[PDB]
Amino acid sequence: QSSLLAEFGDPITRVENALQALREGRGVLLLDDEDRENEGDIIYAVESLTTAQMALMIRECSGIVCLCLTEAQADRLALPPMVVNNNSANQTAFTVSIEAKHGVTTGVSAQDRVTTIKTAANPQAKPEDLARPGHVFPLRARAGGVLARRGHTEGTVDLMQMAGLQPAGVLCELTNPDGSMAKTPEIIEFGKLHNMPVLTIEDMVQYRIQFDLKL
Amino acid sequence: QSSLLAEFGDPITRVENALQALREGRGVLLLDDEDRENEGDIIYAVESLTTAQMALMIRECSGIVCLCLTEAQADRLALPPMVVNNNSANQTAFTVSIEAKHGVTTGVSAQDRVTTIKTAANPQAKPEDLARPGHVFPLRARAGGVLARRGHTEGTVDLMQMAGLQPAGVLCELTNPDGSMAKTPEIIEFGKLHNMPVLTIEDMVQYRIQFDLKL
Ligand SMILES: O=C[C@H](O)[C@H](O)[C@H](O)COP(=O)(O)O
Ligand SMILES: O=C[C@H](O)[C@H](O)[C@H](O)COP(=O)(O)O
Ligand SMILES: [Mn+2]
Ligand SMILES: [Mn+2]
Repeated sequence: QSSLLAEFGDPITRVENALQALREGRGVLLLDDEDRENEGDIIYAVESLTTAQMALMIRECSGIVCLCLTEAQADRLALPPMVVNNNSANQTAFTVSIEAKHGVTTGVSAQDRVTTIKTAANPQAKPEDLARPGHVFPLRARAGGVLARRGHTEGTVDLMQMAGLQPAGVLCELTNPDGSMAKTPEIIEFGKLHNMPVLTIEDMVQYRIQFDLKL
Repeated sequence: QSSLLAEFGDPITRVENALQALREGRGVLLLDDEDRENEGDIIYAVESLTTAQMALMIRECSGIVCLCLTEAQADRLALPPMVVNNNSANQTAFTVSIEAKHGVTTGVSAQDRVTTIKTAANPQAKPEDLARPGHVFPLRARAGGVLARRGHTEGTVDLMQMAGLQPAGVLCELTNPDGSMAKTPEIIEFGKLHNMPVLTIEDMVQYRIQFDLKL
């Protein structure tokens, strides 16, 4: 995999290019550990999220689009874990699903999802702004980010913080047309086609440690 | 809309053609009331569900694929509503999300979703067969079906019962490439292209009433 990602640059470059894409309002592709999910997620910053970016995720990914939030923001929204005794294989920190209370119809159109996501990520948001259940799936990122938990959830929020953006992002798993999940060759090819930088959680952990970067 | 669906036949024909497609292992497209969601869902029977059918749903629909279950089956799986005080606009009966405990990896590939759905729909299933949370979204159909509640959830289960199939089906909302939801002209066109019959919940209610059909 190492050599596959070489063309995107050394790990530090890979991280710096992803941060700059995010600052520019573009998306990135994040791979977790080969020994974990070995999946690539499209990641976008909520701040600059557009309907066309949401539509791309829905067309090209699993369609189960997740909103990665700080613990603080999730608590502000009064979003408890979806299940108390999470026995999923990674303990993915799904809250109950959400829908904007206002400004949406059925909730599932690209525009409606963006409306819900922006409503939820608003630092001035209140619980009553969101109906439950709905068609956006919030995830609670662990305090400490990828240095505490090597999930895409933490990678997403960490990327936003490292980039100086509002600490909220969306993710969704890149899927091949035939329904199988994209593996690294397909992710790199998709990244070239859509001018999206590629990086790994390992890249982020290396980077954060070496630049004594608490967030 | 009336006249749009004329080419698929009168309401009774529309229902009988959908039932026969399902018996053949093919999918159908179901529209709810114009005054409700005004959306079309791809519906497949769980009995004959294939990975390629799941992949089609993911590519062409919202990707939030739902497993419509009887109340009895949902209780057998120990699936409580995702939220106790559901304040979503239709009261969609989302349970907590599920993942097959065995035979899957990350859960989101077309194959993994089918594995989870078949595990859940198995009449001999037990709660321990499913991790929670996951990437399949079960819905509880109301007793009485579309004669008690005019949702796609009830339409799906009612279609399976009326067709003589195991009373479980999957649904997902047809989405246009640009992210907006398909409306009836696009649904009819998609149905022609994929040789899928189209019908409405109104068609089903008419049909059930006229053929004093309890299920
Ligand atoms: O629906 C979200 C899926 O669980 C993905 O695995 C998502 O990337 C978040 O999972 P994690 O933070 O554990 O990598
Ligand atoms: O995720 C599922 C969506 O809520 C759809 O609306 C689905 O078709 C089920 O909703 P209902 O039974 O209320 O039509
Ligand atoms: Mn992941
Ligand atoms: Mn519906």
